[PDB]
Amino acid sequence: SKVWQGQAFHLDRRNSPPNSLTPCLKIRNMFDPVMEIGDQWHLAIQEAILEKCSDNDGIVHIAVDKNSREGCVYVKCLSPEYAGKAFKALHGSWFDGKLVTVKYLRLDRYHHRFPQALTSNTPLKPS
Amino acid sequence: SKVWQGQAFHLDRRNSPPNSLTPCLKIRNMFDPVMEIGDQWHLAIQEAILEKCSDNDGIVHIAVDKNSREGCVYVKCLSPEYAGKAFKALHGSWFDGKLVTVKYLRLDRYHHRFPQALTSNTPLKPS
Amino acid sequence: SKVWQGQAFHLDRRNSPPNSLTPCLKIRNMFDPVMEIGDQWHLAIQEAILEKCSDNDGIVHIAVDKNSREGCVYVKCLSPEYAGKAFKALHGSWFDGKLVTVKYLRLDRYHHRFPQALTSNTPLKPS
Amino acid sequence: EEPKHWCSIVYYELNNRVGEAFHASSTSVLVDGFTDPSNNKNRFCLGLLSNVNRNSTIENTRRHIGKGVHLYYVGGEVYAECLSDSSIFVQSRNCNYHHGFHPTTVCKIPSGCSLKIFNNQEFAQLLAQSVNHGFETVYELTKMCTIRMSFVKGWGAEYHRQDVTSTPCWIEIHLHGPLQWLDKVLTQMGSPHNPISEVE
Amino acid sequence: EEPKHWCSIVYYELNNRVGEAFHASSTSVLVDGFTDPSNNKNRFCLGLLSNVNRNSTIENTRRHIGKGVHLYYVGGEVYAECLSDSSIFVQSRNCNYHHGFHPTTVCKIPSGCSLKIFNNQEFAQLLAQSVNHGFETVYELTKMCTIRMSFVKGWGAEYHRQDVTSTPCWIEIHLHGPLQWLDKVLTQMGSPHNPISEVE
Amino acid sequence: EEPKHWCSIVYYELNNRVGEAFHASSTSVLVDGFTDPSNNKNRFCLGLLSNVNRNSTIENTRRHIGKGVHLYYVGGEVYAECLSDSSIFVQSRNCNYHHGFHPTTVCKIPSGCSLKIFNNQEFAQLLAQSVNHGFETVYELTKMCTIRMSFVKGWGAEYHRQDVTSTPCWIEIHLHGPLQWLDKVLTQMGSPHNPISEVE
Repeated sequence: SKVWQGQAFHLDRRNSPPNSLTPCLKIRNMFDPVMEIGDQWHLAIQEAILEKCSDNDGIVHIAVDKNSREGCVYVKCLSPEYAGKAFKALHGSWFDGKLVTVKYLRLDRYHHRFPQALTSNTPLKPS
Repeated sequence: SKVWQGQAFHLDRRNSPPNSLTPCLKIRNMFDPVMEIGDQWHLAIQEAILEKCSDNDGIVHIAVDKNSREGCVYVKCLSPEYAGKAFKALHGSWFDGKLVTVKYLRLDRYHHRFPQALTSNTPLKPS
Repeated sequence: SKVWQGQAFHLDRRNSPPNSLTPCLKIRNMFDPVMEIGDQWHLAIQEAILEKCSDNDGIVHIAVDKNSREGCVYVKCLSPEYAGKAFKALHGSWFDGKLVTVKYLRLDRYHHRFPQALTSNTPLKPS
Repeated sequence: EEPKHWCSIVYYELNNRVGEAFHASSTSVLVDGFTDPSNNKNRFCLGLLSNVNRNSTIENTRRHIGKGVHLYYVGGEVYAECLSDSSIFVQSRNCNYHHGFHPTTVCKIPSGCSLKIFNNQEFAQLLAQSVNHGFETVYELTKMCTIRMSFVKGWGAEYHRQDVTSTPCWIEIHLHGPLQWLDKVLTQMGSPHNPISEVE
Repeated sequence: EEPKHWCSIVYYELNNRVGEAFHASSTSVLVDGFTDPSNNKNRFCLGLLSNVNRNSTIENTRRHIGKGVHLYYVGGEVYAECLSDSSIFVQSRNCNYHHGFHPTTVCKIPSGCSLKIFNNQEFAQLLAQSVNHGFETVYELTKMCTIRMSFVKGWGAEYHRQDVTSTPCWIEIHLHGPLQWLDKVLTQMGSPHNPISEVE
Repeated sequence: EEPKHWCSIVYYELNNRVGEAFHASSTSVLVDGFTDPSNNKNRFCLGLLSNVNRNSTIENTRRHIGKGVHLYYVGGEVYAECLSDSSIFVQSRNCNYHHGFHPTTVCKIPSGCSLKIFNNQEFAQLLAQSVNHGFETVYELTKMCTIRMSFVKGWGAEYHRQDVTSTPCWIEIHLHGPLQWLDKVLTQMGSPHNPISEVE
C-alpha cells in the first residue's frame, strides 16, 4: 500500500540532478486528494517525505496541497544543497504505486504562496 | 492391406520389455469385428500372429475375441520366457494400419475364461 | 518524360546478342500511337533511335509503325554487323518509361513491306 | 469448452522456422508438400514456402512429403494418418503416457498407418491429479500440449539425429483445447515461492 | 483519427523473435506467462510459445512472469501496470521526453506500480514542431512510436545487460496511432536530398 | 479460378526476414518505406518495421526507398512500377522466359519506369506443356511463382552482391493464382519414382 518501492532508475550520469540555485521544491504524483478521507491524511504524506529524507537535516517548511489532483507537496530548505539532497531522495522514486517527480520553483514565488515559511527554520524529522 | 509394417520404435533401453512372471498375454488393436465378414476371418488373425512369431516354439493356446471392438486376441505360453518372446515380436508393431500393443494377464484369470488352454500344449506354427 | 534511362541489364555472357545473319530489325515497346497527337510525332521517335545509335554509321532505312499498339519501328542496315550494333544499343534499354526489345526479321519479308528500303543507303544521323 | 481453432501448426526446416503459422478451421487438416497457398481451411501446403537457408538435403526430403499427413480431431481425440509414401515420425507425450512408452519416445508411422496421438479425457484427468502436486507439476503439463513430428527422416534414440531440429522437414502442433484447460488451472495456482535476481 | 488496432506487440527471447505477433482488439491487453492460445482479444499469453534456442536462464525467467503486465489505452494515454510479482523494465522515449529523463532511460516498474508510458497529445505536438527541422528530424520520430520492455531482468546503464536483446524475456510495442499520424507527415515531406550508390 | 489474395509479400533485410507477411486485398499494392501500420489493404509500409540485426548500411538504404514500388494485377498480368527516387531490381523467371532473357536475369527498373513481370496465360500455357515431361519438370515451375526484388541496391551477375540475400532491402512476392493452378496439376501427377532413406 502506502509504501516506497525504490527508484525507477539511478540518478547519475545521464540523469544527473540539476542542483539548481534555489532551496524550493515541488514534489509530484504523491497522492490523489479525492481518494483520501478525513483531514488527518496529510500527516502521513508529510511523514513519508521525512522518512525518505531521514538523512536530510535541512527541510524547514513542508506544505501539502489538498486540492490539486497532481498530488503536490511543497518544501523549502535552508540552502540549495539541502534542496538538492531532497531532490536525489525523491525524484524518480516509487510511492503508493506511482512515480514521484520533483521540480525546482523560484524562491520569490514560493514565499508569495507560503508566507509562513520565512520563520520556519527548525529541521523536521520522522517519528 | 492386412500386412505387418514394422515397429513404431525399437523395444530396448527406455522401452524395455517388462518380462513379467506370467505366460499369458492380451494382444490389442488387431482388427475390428464389425469390419470382418463370415466366420473364417479369425484364421487369418491367428496365422498373422504365428507368422510374426515364427521363431517362437512356445505358443500353445490362441483365442481371438470376435466381440470386443478392442480387437483382442489372447495367447498362453509354456513359460514366461516364451510369453516375453512373443511380447517383443508384437508390442509396438504395425498390423493392418493400426498399432498393436500387448498386456500381461494373470494366470489364474486366463484359465477361468479359457479352460481349454490347460491341455493345449503343442506348439503352433504358420503354414 | 521522353528520355532514355539506361538498360535493364548488361547484354553480355548469359544474355549475349545473337548476331543473326540479317540486316533487319523490329524494335518494340517504343510508344503508344493512341497517346501521340498530330502527325509530326514520329520524327521524335526516329531521332531518339538515331540519338541512341549515334555511333552507328549503318542505318539506311527507318520506318515507324503508327498503327500497331506494340509501338514498333522497323530498321534496315547495310550488313548484319551494323544491325547487331543497333541491337546492342537498343535491346533491353529504357525509353519513355517502357522496356524496349528488339527482334530480327527475315530480309525477304522486310522488302515486301517496305519496298522503298532498297535504294535507301545513305547513313542516318541525329541533329 | 471449445477453442476457436482446435490446433495451430508451425513448420520448421532443421532449426529454422519456415512460413507463417497455420490455424485449423475444420476438424480435418492436411499437411502436404504441394503449393495451394490458402492456409485458412483444411490444407497446409509446404511446397510453396521459401527458405533462404534451404540446402540439397532438405530439398530432397520435401520432394518426398507428397500427400503428407492427415491430422483430424473427432470425438475428443486427435489422430495422425500418414498419407505420404514415406513415413512420418511423431513424438506425443500424451500418446506415450497412454501406452506406457517412455515420454521421449518417437513413434514411426509407416505409410498408410494411423496413430491416436492425443486423448482429451486422459489429459483432463492428468490435469486434475496434478493440482495436488504443486505449481511446477502442473506447469510441466504445458509440454504435453505440443506434438512434434517430422517427414521422411526419423529422429530419437535410434537415429543419429537425436533432436527433431536435426530433421530437414518437421512441424509442431499446439493443441488449443488442452492449453485452454491448463491455463484456467495455472491462473488459480499462483506462482512458485522462489527468488529470482534482476541483475544475474 | 483512430487505427484498427491501437497497438501490436511482439515477443522476443534474447535476440530471437518468438511466436506470432499480437494485435490488440480492446483498450486493455494483458501480457502474461500463461497458456491461453487465443491471441485475438485482451490476453497475450507467452507460456505456450516454443523456442528451439531456449535455455535454462530464459526458462527460469518465464516462470516468474506470472500475471505479467497490464497495458491499456484510455483517454489518449498509454499505461503500463505491473501485475507480475517480479518487476518489469520499460524504455519509452515519449515517457522520457515528458519527465526530462535521458532518451535512453530504462524505468524499473516494481510489482504493483503503474507508469504512464505514452501521451498522444505530446507526440502530436512534437510532430508539428519537428516539420520545420527537415525530413531527418521527423523521420527520427519513428523511434518514439515503439516501446521496448523486459520481464524480471533489468537492462540499461546500470546492468551488465546493456541492450534489451541481452534480457531473456522482452516485448516490443508498436503504437499504431502515432505511426499513422507520423506517416501522413512523412509522405508530404518528400525525401532526403542525398545520394546513394547502387553498387557499394 | 481466382484466389483469395492475388499475392502475398514478405520483406527481408540481408538474410533475415523482417516483419509479418503482407496479403493483398486489392489489385493494387504499394510497398514503400513509410510508417502506416495497416497492412490489410493496399499499402505495405516498411519504415515502421524493427530488426535487431539492422546496421548502418541497411538503415541508409531504407531512407531511400521512399514511395517504393507499385505492384498491381490488371487483365491477367502483373506489373512493377518504380515510384521510388532510387531504382528497384526485379528477378522474374516468367518475365525472363517471355523476352528470351536468361532465367536468372535481374532487371533494373529505373525511377519512373514500369515493367510487366508476369503473364498468367503464358504460365498456364507453360504448365500444360510441362505435364508431358514428368513430375520434376512440373515441380520446377514452383520457382516461377515467386518474384524477388530489391530496393536501391542491385544484385546479380554485374554486382558484387551475387544473391538477393546480399542486398539490404528486398521483398519476395508469391503469386497465388499460378500456385493454385500448379497445385491442381501437381496433385494429379503422383510422386517421383525415387528412393529416400530414413537414416541418412
